[PDB]
Parts: sequence; C-alpha cells; structure tokens
Amino acid sequence: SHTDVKVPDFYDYRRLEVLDSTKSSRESSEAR
Amino acid sequence: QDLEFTKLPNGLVIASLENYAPLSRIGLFIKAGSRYEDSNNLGTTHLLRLASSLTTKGASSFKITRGIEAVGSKLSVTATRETMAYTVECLRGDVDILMEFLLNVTTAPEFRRWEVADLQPQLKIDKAVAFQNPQTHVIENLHAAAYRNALANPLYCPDYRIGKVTSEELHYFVQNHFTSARMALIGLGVSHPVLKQVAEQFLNMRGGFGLSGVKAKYRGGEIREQNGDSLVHAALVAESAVAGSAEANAFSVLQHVLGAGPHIKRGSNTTSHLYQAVAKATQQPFDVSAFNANYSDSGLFGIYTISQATAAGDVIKAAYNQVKTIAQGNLSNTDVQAAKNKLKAGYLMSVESSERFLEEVGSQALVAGSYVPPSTVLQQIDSVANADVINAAKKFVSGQKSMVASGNLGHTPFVDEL
Amino acid sequence: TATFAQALQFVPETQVSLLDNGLRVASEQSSQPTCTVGVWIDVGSRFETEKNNGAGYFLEHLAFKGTKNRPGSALEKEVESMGAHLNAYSTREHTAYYIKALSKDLPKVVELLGDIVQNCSLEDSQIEKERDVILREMQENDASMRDVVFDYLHATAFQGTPLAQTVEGPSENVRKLSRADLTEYLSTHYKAPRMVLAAAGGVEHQQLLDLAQKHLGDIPWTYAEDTMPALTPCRFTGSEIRHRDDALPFAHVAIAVEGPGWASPDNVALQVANAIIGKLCQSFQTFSICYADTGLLGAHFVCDRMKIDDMMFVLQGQWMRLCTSATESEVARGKNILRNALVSHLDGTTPVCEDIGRSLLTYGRRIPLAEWESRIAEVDASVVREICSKYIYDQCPAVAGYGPIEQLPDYNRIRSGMFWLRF
Amino acid sequence: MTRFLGPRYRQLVKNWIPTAYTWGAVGTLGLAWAADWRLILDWVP
Amino acid sequence: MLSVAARSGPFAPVLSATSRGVAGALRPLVQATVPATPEPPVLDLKRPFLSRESLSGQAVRRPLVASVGLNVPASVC
Amino acid sequence: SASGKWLDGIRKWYYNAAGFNKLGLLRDDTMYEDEDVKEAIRRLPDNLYNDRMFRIKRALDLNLKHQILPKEQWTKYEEENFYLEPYLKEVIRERKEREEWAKK
Ligand SMILES: CCCCCCCCCCCCCCCCCC(=O)OC[C@H](COP(=O)([O-])OCC(O)COP(=O)([O-])OC[C@@H](COC(=O)CCCCCCCCCCCCCCCCC)OC(=O)CCCCCCCCCCCCCCCCC)OC(=O)CCCCCCCCCCCCCCCCC
Ligand SMILES: CCCCCCCCCCCCCCCCCC(=O)OC[C@H](COP(=O)([O-])OCC[N+](C)(C)C)OC(=O)CCCCCCCCCCCCCCCCC
Repeated sequence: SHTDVKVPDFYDYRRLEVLDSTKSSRESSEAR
Repeated sequence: QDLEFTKLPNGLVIASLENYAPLSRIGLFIKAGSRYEDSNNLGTTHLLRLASSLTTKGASSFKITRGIEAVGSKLSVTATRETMAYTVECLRGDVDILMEFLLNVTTAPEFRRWEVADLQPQLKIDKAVAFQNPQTHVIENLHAAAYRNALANPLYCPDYRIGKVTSEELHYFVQNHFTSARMALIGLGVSHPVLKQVAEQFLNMRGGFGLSGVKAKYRGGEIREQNGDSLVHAALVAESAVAGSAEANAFSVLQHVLGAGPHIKRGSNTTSHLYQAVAKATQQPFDVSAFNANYSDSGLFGIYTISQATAAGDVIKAAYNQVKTIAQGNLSNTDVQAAKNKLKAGYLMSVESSERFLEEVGSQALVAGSYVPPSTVLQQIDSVANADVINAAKKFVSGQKSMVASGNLGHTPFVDEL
Repeated sequence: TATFAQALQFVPETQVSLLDNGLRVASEQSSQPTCTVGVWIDVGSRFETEKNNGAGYFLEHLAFKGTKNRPGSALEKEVESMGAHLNAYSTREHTAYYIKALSKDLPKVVELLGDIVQNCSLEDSQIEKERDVILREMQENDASMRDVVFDYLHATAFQGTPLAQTVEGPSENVRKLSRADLTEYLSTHYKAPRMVLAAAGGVEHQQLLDLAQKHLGDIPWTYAEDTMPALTPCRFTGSEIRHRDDALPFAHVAIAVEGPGWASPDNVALQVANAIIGKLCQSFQTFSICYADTGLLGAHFVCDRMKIDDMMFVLQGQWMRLCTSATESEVARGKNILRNALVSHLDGTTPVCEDIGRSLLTYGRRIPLAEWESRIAEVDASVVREICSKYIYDQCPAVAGYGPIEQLPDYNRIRSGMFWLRF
Repeated sequence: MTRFLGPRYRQLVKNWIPTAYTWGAVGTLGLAWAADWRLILDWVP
Repeated sequence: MLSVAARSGPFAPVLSATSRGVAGALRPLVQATVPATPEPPVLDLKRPFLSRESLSGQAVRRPLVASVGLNVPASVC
Repeated sequence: SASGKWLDGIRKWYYNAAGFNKLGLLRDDTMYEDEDVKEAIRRLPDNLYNDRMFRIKRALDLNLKHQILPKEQWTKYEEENFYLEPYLKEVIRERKEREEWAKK
C-alpha cells in the first residue's frame, strides 16, 4: 500500500542558514 | 437521586432526573415510523426526518439554524420502524429557547412547497451514504421477505418516489400520528419542576390517539440480488418472540451461546460456537454471527454470514447444523452461564453514556407504566433455564424460514434445500 | 439551580500515587457497576530507527496471543468467560492496552493486565504467523485515502526526522524483523517510569494501589547503558508531495503549517479559530495534531477535479480573514462550540480512563474542566487575531495531494496565498 | 443605506484603521517624492 | 432492554436510522463521500390505456424473441 | 369618512391614465425584475406562472403591431388581482431578517 512512502533527500539544495542549527526555528524563518 | 414518571391529562408522559452534569439532554419520543406508511405514501417519514429544520409558524428556518449554532447545541432526529425521537443537547441555562424550537418543530410545522421541493434531492444522497455499508441493504431486504405488510416497509425512501413526496402527505402524516397520547418527554440534567414548565407548552396540542395501523403478517419469502462481488452476504431467519417477553430472554441467551460478536482485538473467538464450526469448513476469510430483532407484535431470530462466493454453500450449512445440535439438546451449564455473563455485562456497558441511557428510558416510557431498573433486568436474565434455550432452538429449527442473499450467487443455496 | 461553570465544580477529583519503581497509578471513581482499566506507555514510532521501524505494531499483533502463565488461547478464554472486552492501540507517540469489565472483577483484571505487559510468550510459530498476516494485510490496497494523505503529509513535513516515518513501517522490514529485535525493543523501552496505570468507573483508589504493588511492582526501572537510541532533532519543512492518479473518482488534499505542541497555552485560542472555520465540495475539515515539541495545524478536503482551485482560494481567504479582521460575535460562537465539544467527549468510563492516561503522559497532570473553562473565557477577538497571525500569516505550508490533482495550484501560487497585499 | 449601522460594522472598521493610515502615509510621501514637492521635502534632513 | 440499541448489539446501526440536523461541535466518524449513480437514457413519455378497447390484446400468450438488424430497428416479440 | 372615496377616485384616474389595462395586463405584471421580484416569481404555483407568461407575450405581440385590445377586454380597476404581492412581502421579510443578523 502507501506505508512505504519516503521523500528523497534534498541535502544538496538546502540553505546553510538552517544547517547551522543554533537558533530557534521560527527566528531562522524570519532571517531568511 | 432517581427518576420520576408522570402522566398529564393529555396523556403525555414526562420523566426527568437531575444528575449534576454540565450538559443537559432532552428527548421527545413518538410512536411513529415507517410501519405506519402504506404503498401509496412510501418514503414520507424519511423526508420527515430530513425536514427537521424547515420553517415553522413560530420560527424561521434561518432563525432555527443560526440560533441553535450560536450556543453550540445540537438537534438530532433518530428513527426506527416503530418510533421516532427528536433530541436536544445544551449547556446549563440554554433550555428555554431550544424548547420553543422543539415545540414548533413537532407541533406547528409549515411544509412550504418550494422548501420541500428544494429538499427532495438529498434523499438520494443520504440513502447512498447509508447503502455504502453492505449490511444495511441486506437487512432491508430481510424485512421485505419476512413480512407481507407493515414491518416490511423500508426505512429509506424508494427510488421511484424521490422527487414525488408532497407537502400534503407530510401534513397528513403529522396530523394523524404526532398526537399527545403517543408521546413522552424525557429530561436528563433537569429538575422535574423545570421539565413541568417545559411540558406546560404542550397542553393545547393535538389530543387523543391517532390511526392505529395494521398488524404485521409473516411471509416465508426469499430475495436474491446478483452482483459481481467476490464476497457474498447472507441472512437466514425465522419468527421468534415479542418485545418484552420471557421467551425473548430465552432467545437472547441462545444468541449469546451461538456467538454475538467479538471481544478481543484480532482474536480467534474460541468461545463462539458458530465461528468455530465455520472455521473448519473454509480456509479463506469469513464472518458469521447470530441475529435478533424484536418488535411490538413480532420478532426475528437467525444467522448472518459473509464468505467467499464459491464457499457460501459450505459456510451457510456449517452454521445451520450448529444450531440444530442445540435443538437436539447438546447444551452445557458452562456455556449457558458464560452466555448469561456476556449478556449481563454487555447490557450494563450499553448504558454507560447519557445518550444511550436517554434512548433506553424513552423506549420504556412509550410502552410501560413504570421504569424498570437494571437490577430487575439482570434478575430476569438470571431466570432463564437450559430447557428454555433448547426450546428456542427447536422453534427456530422447526419454523418456516426467510432468507436473503447478495453477491455472486453461483453457489449460494436456495432456502428450499437447507 | 447552578450555572455551567458551577456544575464543573461537582466533577470528582483524580487521585494519583506512585510505586517505588516509579510507576504512577491514577484513578477517577464514579460509583458505577462497570469500569475501564488500562496501562498507557510513553513509547511510539518516533523512537524507532530505520533498522526496526515497525516493531511496536508487530508487538501489538501478538500481545494477546499467550503468556507463560496462560499459554495460547487460555488468556482469551478467561477474558471471554468474564464477559469483558480487551483492546489496544499504537500511535506516532503512545501505546495503550486496556480492559472493560464489571467492577467486581478488578482483582483479576489487574492481574491479567500485569501478566500481559511482563510475560508475553514470543514464540517463533506465532511470530511467523503474524509476519504472514501483516504481509497479507499490506499486499492489497487496504488503506483509506484519508490515511494515505495524512501519512504523506507527515512524510513531507518532518522529512529527515523520526516523525516522518509511519507506525506500520515498510514491508521490507516486516519480512526481516526477528525475535531478537522484538525482545531488545521491549527491554529498552518498557520501563516503569514511562508507564501509567489508569482506572475509571466503580474503582476505589487504594484497592487499585494495593493490586498495583502486587502485580506491577516488579517491573524494572534502571535504564541501562543509556541503551536508548540516539535520534535526530525536530524540523519542519515547507514542501509538497503530489501523487497523480486520474482514475480515482475524487481528489484528496491536505495542507498544514507547524503548530506549537502539547505544552503551550496558545492551543486553546487556536481551537477556537478552528471552530469558527469548521458550498463547493463534498467534504471538509480542520485539524490540530499535537506532539511534544511540534505539531500540524491545517485542513483536509475532498473535491471534484474541476473545483480544487476555488476551494483552496476559499480556505486561504478564511485564514487571512481571521488573521486580519476577526470580530467578537463569531468568536463567542466558537467558544460555545468548544465548550460543548469538551463536555460531550467525556461520556462513559472508557473516554475518561483514556483522558487520564494521555494527560499524565503529555501534561504531567490531569487538567480539570474548570481550568479549561477559565482558559476558554479569556479568549477574545484580539487574542484570536494575535495568535492566528503568530502561526498562520506569511508562513510556508506543507501540502499533500492524491487523486486527479492537475488543478491543484502550483506551490508558488499556494505560498502567495498566505499573505495579503492590501494589509 | 441604514443597514450598516450596528456593532459588527464598528468592530470591522476598527480592524482596518491602521492599514488605512499606513496606506495614507505611503500615498502622501510618494506624491511628494514624485512631484519634488518642496513644501514637505524641505523638512526632510 | 426495550430500545433497539440495548437489545440488538452490533446490528443496532443497521436496525436504526439517524440524521444529526444542523452541524454540531464534534466531528463524526464514517464521513462517507458520495459517488452517486449515473443517469439512465432519457425516453419519451408513456401513453395510458384507459379503455378496454385499447388494452385488448396486450396480455402475453407466448414467450419472447429478441431481434436486431444492421439497417433495421431492434425489436422484441 | 369621505376622504377614502376621494383618494380612491384619484387612484382610479391614475390607473386609467397608465394604460397597461389597454394591453390586457395586470399591475403585478409590470414590475421590473430585480432580485427579490425574481425570487417571488420563482415561488409561484404553475397556473399563475403560465397565465402571467401568456399575458406578457400577448402584450408584446400587440406592441409589435402598434395595436390594443378592444375596450370590452381592458382590465378594470375594480376587479384586479394582486397575485404577486404576498410572495414578495415574504421574500423581503427574509432578506431583512438576514441583514439584521449581519450587524450583531
Ligand atoms: C508596456 C510594455 C508592455 C510589454 C512588456 C513585455 C514584457 C512583459 C512581461 C510581464 C507580463 C506581466 C503580466 C501581468 C501579470 C499580472 C499578475 C496578476 O494579476 O496576478 C494576480 C494576483 C494573484 O492573486 P489571486 O490568486 O488572483 O488572488 C486575488 C486576491 O484578491 C488577492 O488579494 P490581495 O489583497 O492580495 O491583492 C489585491 C490588491 C493588492 O494590491 C493592493 O492592495 C495594492 C498594491 C500596491 C499598491 C498599488 C496602488 C495603486 C493605486 C493606483 C495608482 C495611484 C497611486 C498613488 C498616486 C495617486 C495619484 C492621484 O490588488 C487589487 O485589488 C488590484 C488593484 C490594486 C490597485 C488599486 C487601484 C485600482 C485602480 C487602478 C487604476 C487607477 C487609475 C487612476 C489613478 C489615480 C489618478 C492618476 O492577484 C492580484 O489581484 C494581483 C493584483 C495586481 C494589481 C496590479 C495593478 C497595476 C496598476 C496600477 C495603477 C496603474 C495606473 C497609474 C496611473 C497614474 C497614477 C499613479
Ligand atoms: C501621477 C504621477 C506621480 C505618481 C507617483 C507615485 C507615488 C507612489 C510610488 C510608490 C512606489 C513603490 C511602491 C511599492 C509597492 C509594492 C507592493 C508589492 O506588491 O510589493 C511586493 C511585490 C512582490 O514581492 P514578493 O512577492 O517578493 O514578496 C512580497 C511579500 N511581502 C509584502 C510580505 C514582503 O514586489 C514587486 O514586484 C513590486 C514591484 C513594484 C514596482 C514599482 C516600480 C516603480 C513605479 C512607481 C515609481 C515611478 C513614478 C514616476 C512618476 C513620474 C512623475 C512625473
């Protein structure tokens, strides 16, 4: 059925502004 | 703190119980339903239960809808073949205006041509969602097969009648069946004086009794519906006993000896005679159980099966034979005691919640002069013997059968060859 | 005569106690001949790694299949001879086993309940039978479309984090999980200070506590080697998953933003907002799904394929309306709807027992209806405006769609709908 | 009209006042900047 | 045990019918989306037979035969 | 008092001056179909609806032919039927109720 679902990894494209994780999520959002 | 039955000069019954609950519930119960229709006005009651927010002499449709929403409350309608019920739920202090709404919905409806004619196409939709679960249409056919006239009439509107139920029919039905001597008002979360203030508004409504109807006559029918489905559903019954009878208690205990339904999640139902019988006749998925209905002037008892299409004949037979062994008196004290345990416990669990408790009280109020507490019910259960159970099984085995089946019937048997 | 709020004072208290191993016992006594009793456990799919994703569901399949003291169907026969019922469930975050019974049977009930959680007989034959059953149950399309879209939503929103993974897990895993994995799972997660024993109905608290010491007091409490698995911290991603199949009758759609979690106060106000929102299409709902540190806040609907765009427009417009223009009159209605829901849910012993257990796991304490009423009374249109703006306005959503979804708007078009140019 | 006298309309107008005077500021400053309107621009440091 | 629900157990939801009126505060189970049945072919109206002279000969005396042709209307005996 | 006969006199004068009776038309036929009027027309029973439609077509045909009915067939002031007024009053009440809800 569906349960085998998994999004493939997007590591190459994501911003470093969330990978450098020492700041709450929503504040990051605001910076971006 | 206890219930208090009472009857007004109109013949209206009223009862109440001040449980200190934050949510008050009030039910108006009526002797009406599909059994009082005839072939010339079928489907009237279905549209009647859907029409429970059209305009009235006392309040506009817009007013009823928005006013009930604005406090968070609900107004439900529930029917059977024999009774209808209008129920209101509200927070403490909301009663009065909602009671005005209840009064106008039941005693002074308008059935304006255009609103009725805009409401018609919803019958189709409601019946469709009902008929997604296959059990419903099988049971509907079972009543048609089992009876010639009254309990035969369908709960959902016939297809040929959709779009052709008229305002005049609604008016006539309400005028001839919504009468004060057919009624009870029940209140949970409400002090008797307050419920008296409510019932006071009903003093000038339609009095006396109405049209009494006809007695149901038994048919030894058979209905077959052919589809392409790989699973076939079947029901096989006979006539058993009237509601509120000792013999009906016998039949109940028999149902619970044979097997009434599961108790463990993903279990094997080792206690269930029918399930264990069938499990040795088929190796693909099946379901089986026993069936009870009871009415005012009749009742039905039988078996209900679901199986693969090629296995049906083996399943239906394997089930039936099991009952026969009880008729011959292969029955054990241990089974009987376990069955009575299941029955007493299931009964007490069925009335934990106020919603079902209200229903049960309202059902009693329409047919008896005094409320029967559960202890008395438990004793009546305790009082069934083994001989009563065996006699009930013999009644089933001997009497004339009715049958319904739906699916791919290339291997289903005919009622004459069981 | 009383007021609603005054009737909320008559509801009885919930008593709570501790054993020496740190298991907590909680009860609410309601003077009835019937009762519900269960064990709630602070374990779920978000503690499993990709190596054993799906273990708890497996364990749930063979929980009631036998213990050492009661081999095979003996347990089932003893439950059925009392006239009692036995049930279980498993979630992204919790697990539960409970029993419904007569109040007379409490000593046996607890006994059985302790026999089940400490002494299941994980026999190879039964393991293989459950393996075949679960594989068969996964082979055919035995899932409802609603479940499909909600699983897709969790997968896209919480990708790269344990919450993305499903309770059942992949089929590749059930054909490959072993008894060693099951016993390791139990040894590592089923520890006393993570468990609650809850009861509602005609149950006395001290009797329950005595029985708890007798039948549950030997459950260990020493977490060993910190054997508990290390796992990834929480993150929410604005993203979409689209599964197109133009043969299905109707399109299913789900869209959320990130909610605050169990602990925050804001939840109350949000619920009010929900009640205000909830024609075009057949079916529609709003929802809040809470976790420990995060959540999903959004809506779900079904449409004919030619009416997806309009419906999305209507929904996002209502969101913007609440963020910018709410008024007192509607807010009052929403508060009343919320009051009615809260009091309607807690009817009968089962829901109450369940509430006790879930509450002691999530909140650390039972929150009485009076406190909820006091929290509801403080909301007003200004609070709704503020908090809706705080979680909805100009945010990136997570979207999932299944069906004939050609007309589902592009992601940029959906993102631009989360803000107004005239504000 | 006579319809739009009542509580909801008062609340609704109060909801939009701030946005209104902000757009007013935008329009005024833009007009001045566009027409080099010295009457306003001579006061800008 | 005089209500359908207290008596019938798991068959109560098919032995009873309900409509919950104007929308409530909680959200119900089994929501049931509606793929309704398609419409049949549309046809001309039927004439009545309100005389014996018009009904005379309508009753069946022999079983039927089904017919079709490549340049003739389809027909039934 | 006499004032009733006097007002009814001027009203009859105005009615004959208007002249839709020369075309065989009732007063309620001559309303402009705004939203409320269309909803009131939706509510009519079949007989009234069909009578209205034919009357209107007949007036249009006469106007096409720059002609009028014989005097014998003109609509008379003392035996006219305001068949649409009741339905219109209900439609307007409903709209007023909704408006009044909308300001709270
Ligand atoms: C030339 C070369 C050609 C070849 C080039 C080749 C290359 C080309 C490639 C590119 C092609 C691009 C194609 C077009 C793409 C369009 C995309 C699109 O429409 O997306 C839909 C987009 C998608 O959303 P949706 O899914 O449809 O959802 C709809 C919702 O309602 C969404 O709701 P919402 O609230 O988010 O948004 C709604 C609101 C959002 O907008 C706003 O609320 C404001 C936006 C920013 C401020 C703009 C204010 C402009 C006011 C008028 C000018 C005066 C300025 C001040 C000076 C005063 C002078 C007296 O917008 C509107 O309601 C529309 C009108 C907004 C302006 C209001 C004034 C209307 C009258 C205009 C004429 C005035 C003439 C007289 C002026 C006075 C006398 C001189 O939504 C929109 O509605 C977009 C609105 C776009 C508006 C554009 C306005 C341009 C005209 C300005 C005025 C021009 C006259 C100036 C005269 C001189 C005085 C200054
Ligand atoms: C009549 C003559 C005099 C008229 C003078 C006019 C005065 C007012 C001038 C205002 C200029 C700035 C307006 C900005 C509005 C932005 C709105 C918007 O949607 O922005 C976000 C959008 C979309 O951004 P986004 O999608 O990336 O994100 C926006 C989301 N928020 C808002 C939450 C951040 O950005 C745009 O694409 C806007 C492009 C605007 C281009 C304007 C060009 C200048 C034209 C006017 C100046 C020239 C006048 C010449 C007069 C000559 C007289 C002799």
